Amino acid sequence: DMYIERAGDITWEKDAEVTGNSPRLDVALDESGDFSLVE
Amino acid sequence: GETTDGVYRVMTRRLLGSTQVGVGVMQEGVFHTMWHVTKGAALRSGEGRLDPYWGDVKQDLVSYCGPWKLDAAWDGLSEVQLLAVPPGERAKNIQTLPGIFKTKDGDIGAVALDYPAGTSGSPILDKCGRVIGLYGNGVVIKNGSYVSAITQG
Ligand SMILES: Cc1cnc2c(cnn2CC(=O)O)c1
Repeated sequence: DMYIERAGDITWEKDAEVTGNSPRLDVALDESGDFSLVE
Repeated sequence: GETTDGVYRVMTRRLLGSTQVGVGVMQEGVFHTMWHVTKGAALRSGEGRLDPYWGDVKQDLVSYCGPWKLDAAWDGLSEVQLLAVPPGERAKNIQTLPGIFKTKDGDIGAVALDYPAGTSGSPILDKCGRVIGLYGNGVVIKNGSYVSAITQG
């Protein structure tokens, strides 16, 4: 049986570490909820 | 059980030790997570039990105790924060400018941040602290990096 444990508040953090890029990708979503790359 | 708003870890004791299988959001008395984390199973919170209320494998989302309550959306312009809750590690906010998932049914925001599989269900927030979606369902692109959809109900 699965259980939940509190991990924190949901708040915006001022001056957080900014990382990650912003790619634009063509994707398809199948009936199983799996995303794949369209080529 | 604990019904205070916030971010929570989804744990299991069926495997070796205590393993974190995902994360979710408690808001307005409803627990929100991704379908692939719990597979629609009931959850324990202290001495209480949370029963699934709504779910959909294709959206990859599930809510417990009531209907989906998160309705904020990415505005298409501003930076957002992944409130990442990794297995065995403290909750940490990471800021990013989302990319785009272009589909035949329209566009969806996407966050290019890599975390272990058990971080699935971690909320993505706007500047006002509102949850605009959950992290954890996406794709692995050309050079092995991970890109998650900003999945919202
Ligand atoms: C959050 C997340 C979830 N799944 C991921 C990643 C990266 N690769 N995968 C596939 C998997 O491990 O099954 C990140």
